[PDB]
Amino acid sequence: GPVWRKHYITYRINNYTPDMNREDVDYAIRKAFQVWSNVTPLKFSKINTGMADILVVFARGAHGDDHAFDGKGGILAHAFGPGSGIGGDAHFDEDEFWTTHSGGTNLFLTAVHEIGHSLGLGHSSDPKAVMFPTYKYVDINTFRLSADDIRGIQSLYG
Ligand SMILES: [Ca+2]
Ligand SMILES: [Ca+2]
Ligand SMILES: [Ca+2]
Ligand SMILES: [Zn+2]
Ligand SMILES: [Zn+2]
Repeated sequence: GPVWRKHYITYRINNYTPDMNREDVDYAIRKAFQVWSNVTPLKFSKINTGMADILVVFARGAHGDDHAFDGKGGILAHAFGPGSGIGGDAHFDEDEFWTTHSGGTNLFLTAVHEIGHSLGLGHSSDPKAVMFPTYKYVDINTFRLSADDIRGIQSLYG
């Protein structure tokens, strides 16, 4: 599968979920990028204008790619592996209730998983990995990538 062949990667938040404070959206996505650059050579920067490598989108139902969201529950978000255009982009189902904590769906945790996909990771069979397909709330202040997450991103980069 695809990997980014460049070290400086950019993202853009396209729009903001009304479920949270704006600064909290900025912080959650910031923090999620840092999870991955802590273990690879990549550097991530937020730009506010023009074409980003990774476009962060809150949308609901059918939203202009071929992967319709399905209302509350089920599919929480999805992301496209490295490549041009929509390659790299990470979309969050606005029909979920995005939060900074354990109520609704923790944006930070979901973003870590989705940027994993933006960077070219698939899913892990290990329930303990963040790349396990099913969403588990863990304390975000003491969150750490599992061994398997680290082996996986490391074999793509670095
Ligand atoms: Ca893109
Ligand atoms: Ca959903
Ligand atoms: Ca929402
Ligand atoms: Zn989408
Ligand atoms: Zn996934």
